[PDB]
Amino acid sequence: EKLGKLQYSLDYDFQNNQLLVGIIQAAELPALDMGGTSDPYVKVFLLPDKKKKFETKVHRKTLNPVFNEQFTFKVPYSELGGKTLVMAVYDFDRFSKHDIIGEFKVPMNTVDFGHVTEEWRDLQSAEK
Amino acid sequence: EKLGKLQYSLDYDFQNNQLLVGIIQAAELPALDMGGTSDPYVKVFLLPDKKKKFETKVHRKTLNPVFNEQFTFKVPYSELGGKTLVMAVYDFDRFSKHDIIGEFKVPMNTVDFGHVTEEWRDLQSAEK
Amino acid sequence: MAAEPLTELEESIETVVTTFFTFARQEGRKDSLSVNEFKELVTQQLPHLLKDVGSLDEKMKSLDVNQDSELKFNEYWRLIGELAKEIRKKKDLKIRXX
Amino acid sequence: MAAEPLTELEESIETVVTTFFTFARQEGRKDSLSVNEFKELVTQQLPHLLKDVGSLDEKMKSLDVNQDSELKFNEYWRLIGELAKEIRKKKDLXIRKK
Amino acid sequence: YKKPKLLYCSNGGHFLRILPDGTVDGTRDRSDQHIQLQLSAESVGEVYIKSTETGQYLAMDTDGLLYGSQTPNEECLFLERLEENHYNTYISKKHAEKNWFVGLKKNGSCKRGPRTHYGQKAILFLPLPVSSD
Amino acid sequence: YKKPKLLYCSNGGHFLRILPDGTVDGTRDRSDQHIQLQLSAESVGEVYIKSTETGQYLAMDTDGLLYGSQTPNEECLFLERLEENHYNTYISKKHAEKNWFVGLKKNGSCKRGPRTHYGQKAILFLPLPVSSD
Repeated sequence: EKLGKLQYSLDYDFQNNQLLVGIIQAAELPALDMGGTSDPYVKVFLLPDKKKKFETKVHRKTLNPVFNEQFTFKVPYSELGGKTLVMAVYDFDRFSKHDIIGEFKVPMNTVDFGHVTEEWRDLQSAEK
Repeated sequence: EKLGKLQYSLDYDFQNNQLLVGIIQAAELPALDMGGTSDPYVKVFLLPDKKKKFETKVHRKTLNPVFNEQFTFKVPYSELGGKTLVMAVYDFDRFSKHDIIGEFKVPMNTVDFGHVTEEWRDLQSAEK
Repeated sequence: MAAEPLTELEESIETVVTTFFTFARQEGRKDSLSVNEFKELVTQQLPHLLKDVGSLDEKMKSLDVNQDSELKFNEYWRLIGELAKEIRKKKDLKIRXX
Repeated sequence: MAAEPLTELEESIETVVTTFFTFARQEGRKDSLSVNEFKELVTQQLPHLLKDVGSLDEKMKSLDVNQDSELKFNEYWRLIGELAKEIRKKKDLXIRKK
Repeated sequence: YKKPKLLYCSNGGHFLRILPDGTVDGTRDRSDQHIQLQLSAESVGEVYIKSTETGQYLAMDTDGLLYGSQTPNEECLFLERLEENHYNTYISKKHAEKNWFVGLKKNGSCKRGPRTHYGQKAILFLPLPVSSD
Repeated sequence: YKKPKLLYCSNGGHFLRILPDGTVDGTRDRSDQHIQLQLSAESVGEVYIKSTETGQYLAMDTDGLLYGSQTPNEECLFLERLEENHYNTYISKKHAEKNWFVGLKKNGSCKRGPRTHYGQKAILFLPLPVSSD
């Protein structure tokens, strides 16, 4: 399963108790619409916790769009240990059944929020 | 440039002053004769020193022959430091101009003769 | 030591062969792609080259000369030609290309 | 002219083309294989895989078939095909067809 | 000392963390007791995966998707096989007919039945159970 | 301190050891003073490779094969170029017409002129000369 790559820089807030999921952009995304492109938008979801749901701005016909949306991981740093965040990129062809071109996730407990977690996250077409 | 791989175990003699180049065999040797096989024989040569020349037993139509020939590196251990040995595998098709399917070499000075130098040497097709 | 690197040509046939194999074994027989199996290749790892994720039937008929509804290894392999062609060719008539 | 960003499988088709490109830019013209570019390629990069470096001329004639003797940017490519099947297909092609 | 049998696959820190809910993921942690199952050979070659003292019992969804929580349905019966690659293999006899044998996604979760044949290496699990040696 | 200019290419301990004979190889040693050349920019962009205080002067054999000993023929004139990859590039203007720029084989020797294009990375040499900083 492959969804390309997504660059991001995640930082933590100890005042309001939220992690700042600042992604840069996604590169090399699968096509859905007829034309070799899609309307991929990242829908930030969470495990059982489910205490957060944000919809990014639809990116009409683009497999390498940039925007850098601000996702607020509503959950105390102390709680993050038991919360696995999941970033799924949803399409918005606007005709057929919008499919999940791909997604990515990481065990927050293993994400030592020392300062800022910046890295070139790999994207996978996990049909979940 | 690829010629396959050659396994060898080289030891040193401090009584007669010669290095024992005990090779095991060569694997994945290129073809030369019409069909799919060659008559590769390793011709042990030396740099300027040129104080040694041995011809192995021709191996008729074989790209993975075994024999384990004994090459006597005629040169004092103390002198080895300034002598780069070169092992070239020569073909013996017996019809066309015998070509050098490949060869390999290593800076003896960097070869710390602590006990025995055993390793899976990589073979390269030296167009020489 | 072990895990010796081969020639670039052995590398590249392997990487596509393993990918092929990770689709060939989906259903009955781990050599042949059946119809779904075949469509799964294009729809997943081929969104640009052959952006036609709807007329896979056309490709199938163009590929499976005997129309057994099995692209055997060598039959399937045809696609890789049309790919290796397209990357150069793509629409060298109108577009353009790039 | 040449390639900005590609994909995972596009790299591994590039790497072999890059071999092609640094062998065909020899006498004339990098866009076509010429016959002290071709023979040098078979004798160096395909001496083990293609166990017929002395009978290149036959392959050349079979490849070229417009017979302009520019092994063109897909005439040539066929060769990589023949090696690609060869690993599976020891000799067992035959065929004869006008 | 037959106890918490840890099992995972694919090179890289990732353990099968089972949850009563059913959504088991490859959590790369050993701090929270949720990555242990009671793996054992029930019948001649038939091994079962039940996270008794930590989670729940497994119950594959037609092999295609791997899950567990409600009941240890026959879907959870797998044939214990070993590969000469330092990995364990378990064939879901329940679907062996389709040559399907339990396969999980190290960075996704256990659910690759349509891809549980010879193609995905994730089928070669690496067990770290407390044997009785 | 303009002195022994060490130059080599391809990741891996290997230095260009020049010998009066001409057969220069990529010896991975720094004990014997035979891996230093007097690299300098003779003309505007034209750099020369002469192992004065250690070996001999270079004289490429039609670019195809790189050698040196007898005389520093024009073949030894190269254009100094730099690549954004922490490596130095030298274009053998003498054969630039054919798009050929000096290339050596870390585990073979300097002689890859018919393959000196955008394929063999060995063209990107890594210099370790004693500059005047």
